[PDB]
Amino acid sequence: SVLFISDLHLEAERPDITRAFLSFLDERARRAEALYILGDFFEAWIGDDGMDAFQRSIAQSLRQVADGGTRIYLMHGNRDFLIGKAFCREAGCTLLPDPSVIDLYGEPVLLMHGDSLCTRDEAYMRLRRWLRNPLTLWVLRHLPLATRHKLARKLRKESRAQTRMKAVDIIDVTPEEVPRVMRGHGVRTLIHGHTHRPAEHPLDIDGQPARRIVLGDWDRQGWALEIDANGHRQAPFPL
Ligand SMILES: CCCCCCCCCCC[C@@H](O)CC(=O)N[C@H]1[C@@H](OP(=O)(O)O)O[C@H](CO)[C@@H](O)[C@@H]1OC(=O)C[C@H](O)CCCCCCCCCCC
Ligand SMILES: [Mn+2]
Ligand SMILES: [Mn+2]
Repeated sequence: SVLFISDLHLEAERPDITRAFLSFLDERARRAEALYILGDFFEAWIGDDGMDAFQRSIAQSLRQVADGGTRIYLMHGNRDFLIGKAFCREAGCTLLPDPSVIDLYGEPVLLMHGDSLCTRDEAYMRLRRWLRNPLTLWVLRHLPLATRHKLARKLRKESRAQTRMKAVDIIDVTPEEVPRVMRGHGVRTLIHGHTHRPAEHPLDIDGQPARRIVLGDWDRQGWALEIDANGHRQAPFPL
């Protein structure tokens, strides 16, 4: 089987989430063929050169699972799009670009964090375009570590303020973007996170049934989607 998780937002001051995650690694990821982490794995990331002791311990926990034979794939989210090759080397995982199409039991499956689908949120679309601009990435990595933390705190503050003011349909995926992006990648299945609204959505693409599976966030309970050749199930479990 294969496991999909996202939106853990791991941080030193949420040991309840960390403990649930490590137990999940021991009890389920170790026995899986592969684990996919579809963004927002950490609460924030300023660059691999800024990794703290907590984040290094998480890398070491992933590495134990990777060394056991489980293939681990990590995709950026909007909290942690600065994760790089040094982290993945320590963690024994493979960095997957957003978007990525994988082969899952013979089916092409599209994987994304999900925030790129939130095209009705023009303020966020503008921020994302700036944050991912190579010129922005260039100047950001020239900031001292402490100053990067400052700017990350400022982005979190403004995001918390602004997101509270937005309507639900502004922060969720744009409905018409789903068939558009899925058709472009030639898939009938899309798995993403970001929206913190775990669900499976059936839809039509060109007169054919398709599905969009949304992974749950870990603020109140853990979540995992498990797929094998015979079926799939996403279910929560207590922290
Ligand atoms: C190099 C290291 C330091 C710098 C890089 C650090 C990178 C890590 C920081 C992560 C911040 C991230 O939370 C911002 C973000 O993505 N917010 C959108 C997202 O909310 P999440 O809660 O993150 O899922 O998803 C929400 C739902 O889709 C969406 O609503 C949020 O987006 C916003 O709220 C954005 C606001 O609409 C616009 C904010 C503009 C802020 C500008 C601040 C600086 C201005 C200073 C000018 C003087
Ligand atoms: Mn998230
Ligand atoms: Mn997100």
